[PDB]
Amino acid sequence: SSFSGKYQLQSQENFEAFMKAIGLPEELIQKGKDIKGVSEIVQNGKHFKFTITAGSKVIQNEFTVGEECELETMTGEKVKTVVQLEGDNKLVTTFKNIKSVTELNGDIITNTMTLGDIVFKRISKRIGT
Ligand SMILES: CCCCCCCCCCCCCCCC(=O)O
Ligand SMILES: CCCCCCCCCCCCCCCC(=O)O
Repeated sequence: SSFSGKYQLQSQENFEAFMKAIGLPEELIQKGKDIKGVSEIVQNGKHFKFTITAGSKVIQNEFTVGEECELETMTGEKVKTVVQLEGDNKLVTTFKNIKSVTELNGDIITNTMTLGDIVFKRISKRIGT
């Protein structure tokens, strides 16, 4: 249950450039750019459930570490891939050429998505339970 909990985005780098690159409609870009979104994670051993909420836009996902999963991405595209643990605090995966590192240190979750030379970084803090 190491990863479990509720977090809000504090700050992000390269939101707009990244979203344009992956094909997010310009409308949801302009609205979603200042939203401090909420991610809820439930871990049970290798099995994870996670929800990303950005006012009205709810994305529900699930994966088991080491197994095939189908991840619903920000556009609505679902891609088959695998999520692995790196070290004690990292969830690592690749989907549609985007490299994704999810790093937890105490109460701060750091997510970095890299597509070619574009690095999309989000910092989020724990907000209760
Ligand atoms: C009212 C609709 C909400 C606005 C549109 C949502 C646009 C996306 C906002 C950023 C969400 C974060 C996506 C990356 C999070 C992650 O997968 O780690
Ligand atoms: C947008 C496509 C899904 C992103 C791939 C993430 C899969 C493993 C990580 C699960 C927990 C995500 C927590 C990140 C915190 C945040 O929202 O910034």
